[PDB]
This record gives sequence, structure tokens and C-alpha cells, in this order.
Amino acid sequence: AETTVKIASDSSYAPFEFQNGQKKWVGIDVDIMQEVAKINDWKLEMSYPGFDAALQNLKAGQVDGIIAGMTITDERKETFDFSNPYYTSALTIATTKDSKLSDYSDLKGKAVGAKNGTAAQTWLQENQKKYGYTIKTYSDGVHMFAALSSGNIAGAMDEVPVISYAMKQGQDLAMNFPSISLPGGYGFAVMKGKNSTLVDGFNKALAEMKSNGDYDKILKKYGITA
Repeated sequence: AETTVKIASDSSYAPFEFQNGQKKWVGIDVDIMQEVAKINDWKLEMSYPGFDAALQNLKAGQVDGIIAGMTITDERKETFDFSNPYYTSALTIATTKDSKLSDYSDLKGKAVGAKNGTAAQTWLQENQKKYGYTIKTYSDGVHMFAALSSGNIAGAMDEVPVISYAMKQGQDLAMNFPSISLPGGYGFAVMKGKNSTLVDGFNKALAEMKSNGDYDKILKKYGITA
């Protein structure tokens, strides 16, 4: 019967992987992986220990691959082989829907938020002298978006898919600023030199899903492009 495939992911990264109201695992990565497995006649066993644990479990041979919004980078290619990117994310500034701010130049003298430890934070730091905002740093999304709604930041930098999902959820957000592409894209990962069948299967199924409408339907479920 079917070949079993163990894939580990993050424990909370909406809209890529997260638990719904019924505690069921959903998200872009979940839906993509489930369909990749269906197309390839694989018996999928998903686990959600968190990204760092997933990497540990993958190196230890405890799982066969990872899908967890994992950026493809030259350094990571020293340890992992990747699929083609199945999504390429981007950063932008979220505002309330009533805000007129829309240009990175409009930020002079204003407070802009980001979550600690993220690419958004780094981009803000890199471009602060360029654009002249002040940076407020938040522990997590709930706190950052509460500051935006309270008017204590004029904008909140985050990922386009994360803001899109929040907008789909009905949060008071708009994306009026340009997007800053996050190079590399997200890929399915296996250990370098191992499991090429999984990578090839992923790539083939991805191309099929893009071509047949299923990929677009998945992204739209979570509010993306859209």
C-alpha cells in the first residue's frame, strides 16, 4: 500500500499552518502538502512541533521533510535540498482602513511597528535612516495590531500573507504601501542528498496545482491575492 511520508511543520504560523476553532490543523502549507500527498499517492503524517523542533527532528531522521514557510537561502542549501518555491512572500506596512498613509515617504516622524526577531524588524532597522520613522517593537502580532488599532503606531510592518489573512478575518487593516519582496521564497525541505523522490513529487504536484486552479483556490481560502 501507500508510502508513508512524515512531514514536520510549525506550531502556529497563520495562514501557513494553524489550528482552527475545532482544533483542526489548516493553512496554506497544510492544504498544499495534503494535496501534494494525494497527487503522489503518499500517506501523509503531519506533525506540528514548531520550526526549530522540526529542523531538529528532520536532522535526526525522525521526519522526512519540512513545510513551515521555510525560506530558501544559499546557506540553508548547505544542509537541505529544497523544492521550487511554492510561495514567495513579501513585507509591507499595514494601516487601519481609514488611514491615508500609503508611501514609505509618508512615515517621517511617525511610529511604525514590527514583531521582535523578524525580517520586518530588520527591514525597518535598515531603512530607518532612509525614511525617518521611529520603531516600536512588539512581542507578537496581537500586541502589534492592538497598538495599530489604538493609534499608537501609524503602521505595522508584517508579511503580506499574514496581513491578508487578518483582513480576511475582518480585522481593520489595509495594505496601501508597496510590497518588499522576500527573496528566495518558501520551499519544501528535505536533508541534502536524501529523498529526491519527495522533492520531485512536490515539484510535479505544485506545477499541476498551479495549472489546474487548485493552488489559487488554496490561497484564496486565506485571503491571498485576494
